[PDB]
Amino acid sequence: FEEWFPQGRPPKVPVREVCPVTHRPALYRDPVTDIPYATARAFKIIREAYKKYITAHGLPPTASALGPGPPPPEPLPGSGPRALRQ
Amino acid sequence: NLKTLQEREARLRLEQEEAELLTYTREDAYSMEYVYEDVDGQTEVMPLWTPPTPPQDDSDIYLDSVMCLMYEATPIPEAKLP
Amino acid sequence: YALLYSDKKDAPPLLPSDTGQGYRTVKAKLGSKKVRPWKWMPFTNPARKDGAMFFHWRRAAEEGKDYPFARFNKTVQVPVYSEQEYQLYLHDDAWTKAETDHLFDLSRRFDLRFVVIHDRYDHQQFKKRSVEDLKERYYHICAKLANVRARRKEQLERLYNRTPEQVAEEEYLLQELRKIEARKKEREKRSQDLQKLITAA
Amino acid sequence: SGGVYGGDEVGALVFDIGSYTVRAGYAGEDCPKVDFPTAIGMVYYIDTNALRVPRENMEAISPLKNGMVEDWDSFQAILDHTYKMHVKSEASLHPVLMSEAPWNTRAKREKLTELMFEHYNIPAFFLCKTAVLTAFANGRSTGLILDSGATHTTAIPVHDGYVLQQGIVKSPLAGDFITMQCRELFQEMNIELVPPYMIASKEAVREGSPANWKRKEKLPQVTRSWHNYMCNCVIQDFQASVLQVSDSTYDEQVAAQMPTVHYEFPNGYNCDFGAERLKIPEGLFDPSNVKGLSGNTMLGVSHVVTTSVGMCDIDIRPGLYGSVIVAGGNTLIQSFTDRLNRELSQKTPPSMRLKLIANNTTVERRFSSWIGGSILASLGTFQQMWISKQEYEEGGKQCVERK
Amino acid sequence: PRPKSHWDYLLEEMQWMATDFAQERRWKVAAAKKLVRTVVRHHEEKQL
Amino acid sequence: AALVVDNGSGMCKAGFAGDDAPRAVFPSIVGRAQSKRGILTLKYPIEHGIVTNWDDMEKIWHHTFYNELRVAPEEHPVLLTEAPLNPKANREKMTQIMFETFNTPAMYVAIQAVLSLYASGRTTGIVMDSGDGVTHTVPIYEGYALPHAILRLDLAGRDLTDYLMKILTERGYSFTTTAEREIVRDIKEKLCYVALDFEQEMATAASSSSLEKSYELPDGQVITIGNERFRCPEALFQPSFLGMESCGIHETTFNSIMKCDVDIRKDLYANTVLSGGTTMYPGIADRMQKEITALAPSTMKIKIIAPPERKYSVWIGGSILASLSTFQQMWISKQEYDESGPSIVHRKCF
Amino acid sequence: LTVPQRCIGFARRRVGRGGRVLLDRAHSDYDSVFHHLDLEMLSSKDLSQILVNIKSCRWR
Amino acid sequence: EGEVTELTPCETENPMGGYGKTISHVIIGLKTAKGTKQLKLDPSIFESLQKERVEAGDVIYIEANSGAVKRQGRCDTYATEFDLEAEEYVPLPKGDVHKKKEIIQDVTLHDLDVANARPQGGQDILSMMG
Ligand SMILES: Nc1ncnc2c1ncn2[C@@H]1O[C@H](COP(=O)(O)OP(=O)(O)O)[C@@H](O)[C@H]1O
Ligand SMILES: Nc1ncnc2c1ncn2[C@@H]1O[C@H](COP(=O)(O)OP(=O)(O)O)[C@@H](O)[C@H]1O
Repeated sequence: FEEWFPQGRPPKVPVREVCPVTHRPALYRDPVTDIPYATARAFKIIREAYKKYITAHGLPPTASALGPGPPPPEPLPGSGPRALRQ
Repeated sequence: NLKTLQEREARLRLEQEEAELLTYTREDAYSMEYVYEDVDGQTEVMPLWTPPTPPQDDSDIYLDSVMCLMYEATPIPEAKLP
Repeated sequence: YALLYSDKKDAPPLLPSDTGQGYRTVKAKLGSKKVRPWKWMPFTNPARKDGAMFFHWRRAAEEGKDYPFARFNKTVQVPVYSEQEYQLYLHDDAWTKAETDHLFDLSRRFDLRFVVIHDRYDHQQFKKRSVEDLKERYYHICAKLANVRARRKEQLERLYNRTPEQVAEEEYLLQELRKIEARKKEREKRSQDLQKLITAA
Repeated sequence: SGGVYGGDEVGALVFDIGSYTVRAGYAGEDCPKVDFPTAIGMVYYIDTNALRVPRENMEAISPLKNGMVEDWDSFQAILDHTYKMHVKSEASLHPVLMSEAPWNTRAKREKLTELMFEHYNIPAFFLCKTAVLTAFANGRSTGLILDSGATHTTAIPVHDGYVLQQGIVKSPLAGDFITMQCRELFQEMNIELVPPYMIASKEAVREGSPANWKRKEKLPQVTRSWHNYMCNCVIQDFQASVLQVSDSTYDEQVAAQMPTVHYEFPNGYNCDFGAERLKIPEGLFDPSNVKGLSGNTMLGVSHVVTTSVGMCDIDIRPGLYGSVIVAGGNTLIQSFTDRLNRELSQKTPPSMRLKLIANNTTVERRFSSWIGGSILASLGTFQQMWISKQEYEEGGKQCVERK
Repeated sequence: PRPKSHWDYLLEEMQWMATDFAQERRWKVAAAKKLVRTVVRHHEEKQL
Repeated sequence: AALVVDNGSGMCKAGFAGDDAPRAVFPSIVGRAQSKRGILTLKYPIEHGIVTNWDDMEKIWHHTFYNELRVAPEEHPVLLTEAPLNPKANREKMTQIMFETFNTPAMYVAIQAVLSLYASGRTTGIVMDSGDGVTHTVPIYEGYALPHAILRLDLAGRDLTDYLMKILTERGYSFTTTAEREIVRDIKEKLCYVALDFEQEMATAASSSSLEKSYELPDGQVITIGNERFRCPEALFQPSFLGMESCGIHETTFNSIMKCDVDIRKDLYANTVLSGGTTMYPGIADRMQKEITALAPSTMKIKIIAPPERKYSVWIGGSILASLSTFQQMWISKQEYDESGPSIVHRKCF
Repeated sequence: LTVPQRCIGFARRRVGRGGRVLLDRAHSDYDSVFHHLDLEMLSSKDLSQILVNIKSCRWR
Repeated sequence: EGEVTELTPCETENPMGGYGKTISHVIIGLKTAKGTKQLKLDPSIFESLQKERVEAGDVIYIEANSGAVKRQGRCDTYATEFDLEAEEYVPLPKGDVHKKKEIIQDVTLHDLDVANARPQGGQDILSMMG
């Protein structure tokens, strides 16, 4: 009965990720930082922020980029669970 | 089984009597516009009820809608005599 | 059947609101932004005509922007004549300076709503006046002022013809109104007969 | 589309004062969160609970007589108690949009404005008519506001948002008449008794049989006026529960054949009124054979409306008949709106559109004045009409030219 | 003919606010009914 | 995911939606800095169910968010509660501080009475909510709280504790300080039950000592509480004992029902539900039923329902509402507040 | 509507307090024939959908 | 067609025989763009459901008489931009669940002749040389 009828919960619709540097629909996922991105400039800024973070224990400030009308959060706490590059 | 089908249909019916839809999907409907084409293929824009706009000049002559209950307009030609 | 026209609301209807569902779907959508601070700040409306100041919910980014609705205070164009102007041009026998001043004050206060003017008109300080009479007086004064300063001919006789006839009609008794409807139907039948005749010829 | 011209919400504590029940609440809200009896337990106790606890005297008095506030001390006490208890908002912190009747005297209006701007020091004030708000509550600029309060029935017409003061018709027919007639009927068939205020406990009683119960040994409450009010409470309960308005000329052939309905008095006394439960709501529309005053000359609801329409200019009657605005407590009675519509249709001259606003389903008709006040306050363009403290302290304190 | 005065726009805004309140009251009532019915149905479903 | 924080006077209740009980419960008292007992400047900001000062309110928000719980409010929506007569200004300020300070993604304010009704699983009825500082009778029809019919009673567990202190001190017990007021509250919550038909129960307790029960204080002191056990909570039905001149809980409920619209008061009587920690007195349900049947008509089918989770019923209802799928579309999105401001809390309610 | 693919019946766009736009609705013709009218807008109970209206349904 | 929500309401064992565990009906919660409509299909089709990868959240192509299930693919709503795969995600169906697709095909008699002339299906026809 369980094999022929695997009554599992719904597929738990995923999250609609967004690029933190440009706030557009994220098209890629940076491997080292594990944060979505959509442009090469966004990738470069994310890599720079990750380098600044790993340099010390935790980057006190937060990188700012393309701040729209409303107050941009400049997301540092977008934790990248991935470890060092290699 | 017949009684179960009847009670299930009744229960489902009760569910349909509370509210069909309650949201508008602001994601697109909020900013997107509405347009239709009649049988003749003519286009028209959807008029949304907005609050009174600020008058920038002496336009928007007073209409006195409550008077239109018995009058429609004023034609150009008249009797033209004393 | 056809599409519906309603001002406020019908019996069973219901309107949909905006969406706030699927937080998981839009988690990062709204998590990458913040809220503009809203402040219960004081605002001064220039249309107050005084030094009073009230409060209102506005964002801290536009501490200025005195008042949006201030531009809606459009006063009606009502001439303001002096005492000498009345003595020279607007002098009348039945009317008097005080009565004309009161009429103009009521007009300026109620925005040329002669019905409300007559309603609130002080019949004690001044003898009874009719709506058409007030309209005639006001339009005559306005025309005289516009002429001496250097719009359309007002006919009190017309109002004298419209209101009493329409009142007599509104007061149509049930039996006489039914008789009038019967006569209208008979005239329609006569018109149909004339149409048939002209078509058969 | 930012909606900058949507609206503004700046305090504006609406206080719709009424002869049966006073209402209050902040502007912008759809339903008043404050609704308690208007009569105070003057020995001052004004609350749904404080007005039901036995004490030494607790004389009941309504400050508003004929819809006009006369006892300014009791009115100030009511306002202060309301604020402190229900609102908990400082007096001089938010404006006020109190309502008034179309027949408010100039001196009384000036005294009300003075009391508002002197003892409370509210930042602003504005006193609008009750009919105007009732019209705004329905989004109507023209119509007949058929008020049916507990002490007066008046078909006040409004023109472009302004009340026609000469068109009002203050008919004495009101809730008080229905309550007096119900009291008379009860005294005729049985003995009117106080609500549980004095009844300790009830027992099962056979329909129509005398009831038995235990009397409480609390204070005697020698004040009969308070007993009269406690009896009027049950009378109004009966009126709103079972009393029904007829749907025709009320011939004594159909009422005897309609279904029967029951009702239990505070002591448990069960009695049926299916035969004459519709006899009392007859003078409202046909005040020609009322047993109370057989030799009277009054005008029914439809008659009052027709008179109010006729006394005004004909140019506005098309907008008055077509937008009849029914309001007030008496209207919630069963078959009242239908009877009124039928009577107006058979009385109104044909060829003139007559439309009754569909608002009887809910009990919001009573609160129509407060709803209209909150609506008016929430407007942005109206934010300039408020009588600010500067206009008063300047020395003018003239609400006639400003309202 | 005359141009619209302050009160002419004030009354239009008043009617707009009135219809807004009328719609919002029914919206709140319908939402509350939906919530209570869904909650009681969820309770019955959990019991079953 | 969705958080539920009930602003209950006396002790705050917070936790995660979906759970059958709150995880964090602590006294809703803040000192200025610390929200724990001690010799400080502690003060109650929500004494009678309405936030007095917003400084301590934001402080207790930050506390229940970061110290009691270990969840970031900017990453989880918060389901807040408000009194049935919460003024507009207070609600707007709460929404403002919750959207700006903690940057919550979304939130929703709901009437505590409606939440307790959800917890009870009823479509209609009167919610006799009895917090620690205030009492409310909120008739509900199809989920609408009928604000005009809501009546407020200004007695609660605080006044009951004060009256118990007074009585036990008159009897000769040391209960005149807060260090002893805590023991008095412990006695009130554990001991101090409610007995129906006080006129006979007090006579029996005075004639027979079987109703006397002993209690042990932390300092080894032992005292016997008897007839005055149910005399203390009797103030709820007879506030004359407490010294005030207001109507009892049953009288207030009857008044609220009478004020309700006709043709539905039957279903209201048939679904009289109790709520709040002050209703935890054993036997109070039977007393309420009997006194309401005495007041209400005999032909009316009175039915008192009171689940054993009275104290936390509001939190259970909030959790049920948060977990509800249909409720997800009612959350106040961050963009909505940003574009409309704190006034958005008004719309998208009920 | 946009995301749904069902005709909600007669409606009108209206701006509400706070700049938020609402969409009122009405009831007529049992409110059921219009739910099936989607087959006429996307492209008896079949001709009735074409007679009660002039296919003036708002796209998107 | 529509997003499936499979669920089997437990039913008492065959009443003609003994007791145990059986399934008298199999409810499939087909969800389409216009709405949702559960179908209480015959239980014998359960074999087809298990045959294909019919999991909750995919679009299935049901047939009225035949009943055979042909999964079109998962819904695009779940097609996360980071998932690399094609021909597996399809958009939700537009319109009512029950669709009566009427199609007309005009082919000359010679077309039918040619179609019935050559073979199709296995039989080592994949050969190239011969
Ligand atoms: N002076 C007044 N002005 C306006 N409205 C009034 C006035 N006095 C009483 N009312 C209204 O009339 C109503 C009278 O109540 P009543 O008709 O006895 O209730 P019901 O008939 O529904 O039991 C009250 O709800 C009150 O709002
Ligand atoms: N065991 C108990 N039985 C009855 N009442 C109690 C008990 N323990 C505490 N109480 C009282 O009941 C109250 C419950 O508080 P709570 O329900 O959180 O208040 P609110 O309704 O404001 O949230 C406490 O404040 C306390 O005074």
